[PDB]
Amino acid sequence: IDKMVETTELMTGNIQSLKNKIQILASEVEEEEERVKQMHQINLSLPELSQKTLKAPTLQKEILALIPNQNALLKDLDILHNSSQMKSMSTFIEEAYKKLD
Amino acid sequence: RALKNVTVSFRETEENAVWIRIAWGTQYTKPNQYKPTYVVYYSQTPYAFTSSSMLRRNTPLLGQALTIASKHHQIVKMDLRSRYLDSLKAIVFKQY
Amino acid sequence: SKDLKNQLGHLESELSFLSTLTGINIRNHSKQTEDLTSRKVLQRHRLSGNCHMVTFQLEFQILEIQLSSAVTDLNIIMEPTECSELSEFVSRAEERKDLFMFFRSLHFFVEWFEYRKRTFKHLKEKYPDAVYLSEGPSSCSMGIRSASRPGFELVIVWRIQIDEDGKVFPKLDLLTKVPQRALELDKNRAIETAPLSFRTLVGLLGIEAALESLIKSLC
Amino acid sequence: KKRQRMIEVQDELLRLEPQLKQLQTKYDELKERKSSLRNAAYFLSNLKQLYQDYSDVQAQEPNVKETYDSSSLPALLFKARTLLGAESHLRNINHQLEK
Amino acid sequence: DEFMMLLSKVEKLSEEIMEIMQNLSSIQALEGSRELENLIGISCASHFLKREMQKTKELMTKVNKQKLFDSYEFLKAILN
Amino acid sequence: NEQEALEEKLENVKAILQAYHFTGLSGKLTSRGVCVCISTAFEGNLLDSYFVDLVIQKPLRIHHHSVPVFIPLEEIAAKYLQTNIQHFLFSLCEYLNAYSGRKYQADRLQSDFAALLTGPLQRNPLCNLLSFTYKLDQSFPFCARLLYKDLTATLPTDVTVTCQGVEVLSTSWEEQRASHETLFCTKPLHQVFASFTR
Repeated sequence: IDKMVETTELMTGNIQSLKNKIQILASEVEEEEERVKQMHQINLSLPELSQKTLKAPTLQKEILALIPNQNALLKDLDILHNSSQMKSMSTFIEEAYKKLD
Repeated sequence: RALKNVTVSFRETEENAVWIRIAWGTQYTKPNQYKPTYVVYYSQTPYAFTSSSMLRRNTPLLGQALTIASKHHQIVKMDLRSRYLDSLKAIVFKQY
Repeated sequence: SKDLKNQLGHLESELSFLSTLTGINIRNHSKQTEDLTSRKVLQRHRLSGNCHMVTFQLEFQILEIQLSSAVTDLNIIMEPTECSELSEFVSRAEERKDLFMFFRSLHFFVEWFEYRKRTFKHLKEKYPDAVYLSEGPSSCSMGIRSASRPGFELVIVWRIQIDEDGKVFPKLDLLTKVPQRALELDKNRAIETAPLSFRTLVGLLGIEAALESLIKSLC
Repeated sequence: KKRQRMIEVQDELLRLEPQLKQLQTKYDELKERKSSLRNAAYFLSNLKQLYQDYSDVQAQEPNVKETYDSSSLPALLFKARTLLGAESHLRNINHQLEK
Repeated sequence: DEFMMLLSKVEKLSEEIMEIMQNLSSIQALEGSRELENLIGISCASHFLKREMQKTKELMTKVNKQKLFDSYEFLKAILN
Repeated sequence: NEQEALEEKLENVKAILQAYHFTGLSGKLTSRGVCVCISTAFEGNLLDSYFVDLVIQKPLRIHHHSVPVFIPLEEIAAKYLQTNIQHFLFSLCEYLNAYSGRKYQADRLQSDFAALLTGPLQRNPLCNLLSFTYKLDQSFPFCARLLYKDLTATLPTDVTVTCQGVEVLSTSWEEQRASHETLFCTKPLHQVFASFTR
């Protein structure tokens, strides 16, 4: 009896604390989410089971560190970037698949 | 821990049918072997079977013991009573 | 023949219902059976089929022994697409010689693909001036850039991958084409933790709402 | 009477035991949600400020060149990864449609 | 028909785009490493560009000749 | 003529129905519903297939089924049986496939590789928990416990292997311990067993 009437008597009290705790937190989050509704709209889809945000998304930032002359690579990729030929190619492809949708 | 002692025996059977023989005894007497009870448990299942010959003496004890051993919280008795145990097997699991 | 025609029509309606229930339409089926006893029987089933947007061909030879069954071998052909990971997954399943998980994975991959394409079309329809079709609605990534100021650009890359067991999962990551001019301007420097934060935001409130709020912040 | 007392105390214990778990996980998940949404609000406001500042400065001086560092390199290579595959699929689609 | 002339100019531009691709050895060095090709999605290698850009020509000409351009309700909408 | 064309169409649709049976799942529409047949396989090994009866009327009910009870479906029923039935069927197909694969691995181990096993393996009906002991020939004893708590997959997430009565004396022994740990955590059971035993 004693052990039992000990062990439960705390946990339910803990419950009460947690109860009001979550209640307070709930109120807090309520007003706070109203804040993120100031500019963002109120509103199918299927969320993940917290697996999307686990792998490293910027591993490529390390991979480019392994290439030689990374700054020179940036410079030559920029001097290739300003070429209008590839821009024309891209816009032609865009126009080509524009009618696809 | 129920009162002090009880004659409990286990026997695993096919289709995960653990059969448990329980002979009850009071605080001042050896458990009686002339008034036994039988409980059939299926692993990882929401149902259990009991023969109620003298279980009306202490029903909640067996139920709470079974639910705490099964790691399940709520335990209820549906009003379904029969003698053909195999037909009960078929009807509860819709195995017919 | 009228009763036979009616029965055939009823069976065809049932088959169409099941095809909708699976989302896969098998165009052809050719069956061959041989017996090789010392009772082993080898059955070969050629079939061409298609999912909503994709077409495939496959043949498989299976063995039945007097009371076990196991596929002896299989070959399978896809169509050439950008998603080359689909082809390598097809190859891996071909060594695995597994059919049910393969087909479920293919349907899930097309279901996520259709979702991605529909969301891309919807966002392009919503704002057609700040949304740029880098490779198309059926591509892997999208890019938002300001027409007046081409210095900023934000690309969301979306890739669907297959787990070894056969589980499917999408993945979305950000990257910003940002000049260091704007980085020098404001010293807050919150772009460093942008990917993880955006992933958490998407997990909190989905993809479509996240992109809508993002483009709202670009007003 | 002590045996009955056993019955009610054990019943109360087994009833209250699960009650802790859902409340604990709800508290944890709501706290995590609050922290995440506060962080996300901070980042969205900060990025909106960055966008506004850059737009103002670009309106001040748009003709100046905009250099970029390795942080923006891999995605740009994405538009440099042109191997006609998409255009080949487009040609196949056109060939299918021409019938 | 401006498609003819845009095709002509991109075909003339093919030579110089191949040149500006062969300008550097770093883009050739990142080849063979799948660690970037699985991230970009397919691969980064354009060496048979001659074949593909000369093959699209007959197909585009053929094109210009032929001028090719809940659960209950969802289930009930099928049995009808 | 017309009869020949009708027969050709009938045999074509029958072949298509057989192909549909050979992949994914099966369904045979009846008067009161569909006795949907779910097919199970793993590693190119055909496994036992189950079926469940349906009622097409609005109060969706399962008046008959063959799936074993220890597979949880009533919770999944309250989840997605009324809404998004397609996801319901896909999820139950995944779960039955995982259970069938686990059972196939277990009984394949029991039948074939019992040669080096020193004791019976304790298995649950759902086979989420596995506990066994094995001797490999020098000779080393081990006792392994696998937790298949991720029900949708056929591979365990947490495995623990240890031995009682022998004190650690060879680093190589711990090396095979870790190797077996990785083998269970990554690759199927009988596959790695045949891999190292051979």
